[PDB]
Amino acid sequence: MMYLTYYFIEITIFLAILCTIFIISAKNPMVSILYMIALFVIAAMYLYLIGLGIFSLLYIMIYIGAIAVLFLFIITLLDINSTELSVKSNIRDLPLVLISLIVLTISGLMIYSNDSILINKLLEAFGNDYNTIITQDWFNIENTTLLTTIGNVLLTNNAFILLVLAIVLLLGIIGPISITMKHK
Amino acid sequence: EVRHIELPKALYQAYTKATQAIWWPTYSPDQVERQFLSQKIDPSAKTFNDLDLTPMELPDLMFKLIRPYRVNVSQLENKEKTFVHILD
Amino acid sequence: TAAGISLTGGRNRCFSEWQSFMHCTAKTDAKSRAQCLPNFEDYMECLHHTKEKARLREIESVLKQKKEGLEAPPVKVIPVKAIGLV
Amino acid sequence: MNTFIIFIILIPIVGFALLAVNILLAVYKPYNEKLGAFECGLTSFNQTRLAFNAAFILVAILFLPFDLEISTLLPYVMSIYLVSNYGFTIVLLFLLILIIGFVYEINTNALKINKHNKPNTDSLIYKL
Amino acid sequence: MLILAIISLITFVSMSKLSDNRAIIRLINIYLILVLVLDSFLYLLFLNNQTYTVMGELLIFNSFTFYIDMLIYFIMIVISSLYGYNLYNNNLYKTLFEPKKELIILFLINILGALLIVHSNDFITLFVAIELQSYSIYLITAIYNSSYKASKASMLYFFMGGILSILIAYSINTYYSVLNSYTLHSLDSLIINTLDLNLILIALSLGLLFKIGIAPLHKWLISIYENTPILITIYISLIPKISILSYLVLSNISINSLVISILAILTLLVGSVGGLLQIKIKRLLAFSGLTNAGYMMLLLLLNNNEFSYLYYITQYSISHLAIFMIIIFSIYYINYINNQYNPIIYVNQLKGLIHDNAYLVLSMAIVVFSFIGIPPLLGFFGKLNILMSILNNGYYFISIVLIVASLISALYYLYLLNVSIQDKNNILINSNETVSSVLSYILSSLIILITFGFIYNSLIIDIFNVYFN
Amino acid sequence: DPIPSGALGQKVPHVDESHQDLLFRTSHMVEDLETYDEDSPINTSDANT
Amino acid sequence: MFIGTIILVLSFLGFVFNRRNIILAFICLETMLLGINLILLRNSVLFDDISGSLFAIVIIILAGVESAIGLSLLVSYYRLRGVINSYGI
Ligand SMILES: CCCCC/C=C/C/C=C\CCCCCCCC(=O)O[C@H](COC(=O)CCCCCCCCCCCCCCC)COP(=O)([O-])OCC[N+](C)(C)C
Repeated sequence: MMYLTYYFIEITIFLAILCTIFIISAKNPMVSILYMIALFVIAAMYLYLIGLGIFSLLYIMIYIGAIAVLFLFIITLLDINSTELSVKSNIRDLPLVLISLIVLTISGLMIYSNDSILINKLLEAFGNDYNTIITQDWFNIENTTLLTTIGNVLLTNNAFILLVLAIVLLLGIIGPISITMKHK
Repeated sequence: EVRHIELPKALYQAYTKATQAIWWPTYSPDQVERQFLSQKIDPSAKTFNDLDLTPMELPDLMFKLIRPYRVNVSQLENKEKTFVHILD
Repeated sequence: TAAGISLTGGRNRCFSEWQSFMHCTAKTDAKSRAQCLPNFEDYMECLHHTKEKARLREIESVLKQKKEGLEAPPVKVIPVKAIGLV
Repeated sequence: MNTFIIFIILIPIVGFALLAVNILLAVYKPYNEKLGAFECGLTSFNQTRLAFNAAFILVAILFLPFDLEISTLLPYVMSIYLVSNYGFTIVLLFLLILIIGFVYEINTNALKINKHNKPNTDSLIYKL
Repeated sequence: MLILAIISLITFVSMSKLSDNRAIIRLINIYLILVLVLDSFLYLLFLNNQTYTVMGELLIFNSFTFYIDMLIYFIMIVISSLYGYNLYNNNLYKTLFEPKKELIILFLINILGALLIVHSNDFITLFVAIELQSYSIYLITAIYNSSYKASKASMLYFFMGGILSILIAYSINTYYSVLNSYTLHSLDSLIINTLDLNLILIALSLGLLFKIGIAPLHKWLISIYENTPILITIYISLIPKISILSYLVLSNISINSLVISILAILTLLVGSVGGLLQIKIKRLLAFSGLTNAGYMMLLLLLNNNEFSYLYYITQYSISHLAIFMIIIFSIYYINYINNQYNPIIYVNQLKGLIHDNAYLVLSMAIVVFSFIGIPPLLGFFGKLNILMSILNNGYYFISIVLIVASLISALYYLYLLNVSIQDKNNILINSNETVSSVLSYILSSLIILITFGFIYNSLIIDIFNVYFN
Repeated sequence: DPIPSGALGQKVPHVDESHQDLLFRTSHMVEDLETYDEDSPINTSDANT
Repeated sequence: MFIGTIILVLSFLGFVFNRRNIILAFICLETMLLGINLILLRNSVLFDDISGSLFAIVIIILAGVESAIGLSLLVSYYRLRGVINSYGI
């Protein structure tokens, strides 16, 4: 229990690293799409672990149920050529890959800090050695969950954003028809 | 690429002896024993020649014999341009 | 805007500090605005607990550097099954 | 360890057990003729990918925007009382905008596969 | 008005035949003009620089945004005229310039995205608007799908713009992770002093700025400009640049930034020098756009930039429209049509244009000298205002680099005029078909603005003093 | 008839249908100076036919 | 925030150093967006603030529309050439 169940988040992180590497290294691009589906299941696992199971279900519904399905549909209908990962083609990238890995990872951990000193900026990243104290109160009498609150703000406080999104979806219809259909 | 592993004779003989416990045929301990024996032709024995026969060659036959297990540009692009790929 | 709204439609975790800082900024001007530095500090503290983590690091460093016993009402961890037992 | 998680673990186990039983008990004798793809008893030549119609692409592509439209109504149905009349008006406007796109799709005949060959209707005329 | 036009157009175009295309565009053209002249009076709202937050603080309306919206309307009117009106009535021109069925809708949706970027007061508004404009622009780049170059350009645009959209999204989310806010309005002088936001805000600035193609990420957009149909290129090289630059000017998130200073210098150098060896007209104009983007990038380093930015962007938009229209008009006089999407490709094809149409070459001369910055043309006053702004704020080395870049880019600007005033052996005697009255009047109005607009300089400053102070 | 020069007086091509040949497609050349035109009406004659 | 950050960085590197096929580029785009959303949702939980989750929902909808348009562009590109090269762009 405890040992496994304490490091569930860390396991999801390790699996995510492995899944990304497998996406990039796959011989068949269909296999790459399947590893992308695996990565999305791992992301849903992480979101459940941090308390957002509704986003787990939404991600499964939309990114696997719709986007990955479209991916597979397209690779099935279309003639794709792909080359395999090899030293002759890809060892030339290793120096730049290593420098970029270190620089981008460190900077992506440092952008979150507010300390003036750069080394302290990086050090704060690994600085959660403490547990959060979860406490109760009794001020919420309604049964309001994340989905309900999202509906509440999206339809009232930010209604304009919803209507603009309607225009964006209109684009997602009109555009594909404009460039995939030949009129007359 | 066919995968080859070399193992110590004791370990592999133990494995083959263990696997003899299942009901379907499986590599024998005695076949592991024979793996250390190379073919020895009797100096005085009749051969294919005495039957007026000429054995075929393994290299020439292998492709035919193994066909079901086979794995599977510049001009092609230009030629592809002339064809139709999407329709009504 | 959804600023100030929690995951349940109430006020988010750090709303109080933010509201007191906004009261400060509303009462002052650009020249006086630095007078509101403590409020903003408190706001950022609530957001990120940086000073709290520093203070805990100090206390834990001194705790692990002590062989003398501790005599104070302690904290006890129990299984979720054992909530209310005995 | 509630019933939910145990059931979800148990299903794949049973699938794998049935697969294992089939592997363990059935014979396995591949050979070249058996390994051929079944196409009515004959063999066909390998071909360049078939040219497909655009409606095949369009159904799958248009699934995604319509699916997102439908799924964006989940926050509304979970918040209908809270947003009551204001949000009802807003959701009506949102639906009408998406219906304009449905209208575009319907009037352009975007998912119709047209039979390319049609009967000839020209008159027969003789130059006397 | 814009949203209404988009809805009505989708319905009407759905019920219309491909032969109605130009007619439909004409309708929308006049509609836009009407909105410009009947709804103009709303400028009064912004007297004494009154600012309005709108839509639950999602949008911001002031005199700056109102002016940018008027400018974008005017640009849309000019560009839609080029699709609604035939230059000539012969078969070749029908083949060269025919509007697609859905192009007008894509233009109007892209304009909506641009105007929403300009008015964005919250980061969620900014991201939705940016993706609206980006997706529209990809579809506009792709809609001429018989062209190999256009389809390849659309793919390149999709991928590079997607990477930059991801950079913008990541910037916004880091800002949220530091401040628990999505609005720049929460930034105060005290907050800027207390926290280091520079890396976050510069990441946002760079994500926005690489989307209009500043150096060192300039070649991909220049390739897209070269490889699109010319009437698409006129639109897609102008509107995004205006929207993104206007948002950054109004946001003022990079004041005295060292990184922006260095990238602006690099952009001026790359734009001036890299235009020198170009032989294709659209590549030359793309490097010109890069240099003028560097000029405007300089204004992101200082406060109180509104007058110089508005002046520069207005005169630059006018000149960009004029030069593309002149190139389009010259197609009738060239010997060799390269293809149906880009009828004219090489600068050398303009050789001897003065003997075929002298006043077209006079228009070209005026526009070229405005780009160079000769007084009293509008370009001179744009550059003068920018120099006043940067020297008031201590950017001395950058002012010298600006002078040097101006001199260098003058060479490739003069290339056009130079070939255009040489001699050609077989010159035009007569032709029965006249170019369209509408488009010639529009081009002439642009030329006259470039030539005589300076007469209104002091009047303009007087009005600016009461609407922006 | 005089050879075209560019903005720096460098040699510049003259273009007409000659540059859409067989041996000048797939030429190694920077996009700024490349003259082969894959949308040219003489290379796109039977496309998707 | 570690898992989102690692996913984003590795997806970006896969996109950049992709020299294999165009589908990998599409996938790397999608997964970079996923990583950004993960970072955002963790911060939303830690602040107990609905703004992060609202932005994440909008990100999901926009990723859907972007996928639809990107694949339409790919199909239109395929229509003229009949194949996608391992440099197909
Ligand atoms: C009867 C309705 C007709 C109105 C239609 C307007 C369409 C705009 C289309 C294209 C833009 C072209 C330039 C707009 C002129 C700026 C006016 C202004 O003064 O700009 C100021 C702000 O100055 C600035 O920042 C600097 C502007 C830089 C201008 C650079 C070009 C100068 C050359 C122009 C010469 C004028 C030609 C007159 C011909 C006799 C805003 O003025 P405002 O916001 O208070 O609005 C005016 C009241 N209005 C709505 C009724 C018109």
